[PDB]
Amino acid sequence: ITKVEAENMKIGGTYAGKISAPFDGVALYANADYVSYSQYFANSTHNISVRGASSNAGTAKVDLVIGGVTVGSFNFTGKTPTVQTLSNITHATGDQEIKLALTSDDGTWDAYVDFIEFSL
Ligand SMILES: [Ca+2]
Ligand SMILES: [Mg+2]
Repeated sequence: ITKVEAENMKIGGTYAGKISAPFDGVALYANADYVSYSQYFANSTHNISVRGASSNAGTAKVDLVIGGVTVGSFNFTGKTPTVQTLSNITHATGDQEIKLALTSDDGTWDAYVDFIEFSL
């Protein structure tokens, strides 16, 4: 299992920044916010989990982008952190950018991101 902490990734956008609550991680608030890093892959398919939370009782949605492809979105509804999963995602091998960003600007609340975990 490969786990990467959001707070150790590149943080970009107008608003995004490291957080300590509701965990050590990064918050994403508006469309151009992101976290990213480069991951080497030997295999073309993984299960991907992210621990995250919403800023509010309602929904925050986070796109997962691998090598520029939006492969799916994690739904974090409510203030309590959960682990959300995208299973059996195929992608390119070798060095690939991994990026997390809000799915919308106005459609959803803000996302808190703790870590990402890849597994086979
Ligand atoms: Ca973390
Ligand atoms: Mg927002």
